[PDB]
Amino acid sequence: SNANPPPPETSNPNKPKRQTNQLQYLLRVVLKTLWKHQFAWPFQQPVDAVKLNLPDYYKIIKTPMDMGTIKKRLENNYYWNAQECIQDFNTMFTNCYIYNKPGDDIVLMAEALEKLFLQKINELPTEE
Ligand SMILES: Cc1sc2c(c1Cc1ccccc1)COCc1nnc(C)n1-2
Repeated sequence: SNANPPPPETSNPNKPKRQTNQLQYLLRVVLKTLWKHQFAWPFQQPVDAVKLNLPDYYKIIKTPMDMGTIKKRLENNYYWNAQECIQDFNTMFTNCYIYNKPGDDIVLMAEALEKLFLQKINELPTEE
């Protein structure tokens, strides 16, 4: 839809790429575990503001992010470091908290994914 923005970048041949043990941990452990969570489905693809009748969404959220985009960035090696990927997850959670009312169902769902995310990120291995 023309009323939805293009998705966040997932392919850019000019951007340097690098595989790190931390990035492998983010795909194998963090993304894998969050993706199967009962509350993951609203976060598995960009917010479709047209379909969901949220016409102001992209007037408020200027740095959209979702796990579908993160999954593509991890599987198609878009990142140089783990911090870029962790920032994407944090952007996804923050966008949800900014747009929605505290205590809304979608906020409780993002909070459950973030609690699981924090448990996994505290165990982030050191580089090798
Ligand atoms: C499919 C989506 S994606 C989404 C929402 C829905 C519908 C919905 C409603 C209640 C419970 C679960 C899902 C609803 O809140 C707006 C919003 N802000 N960030 C996100 C992600 N969303």
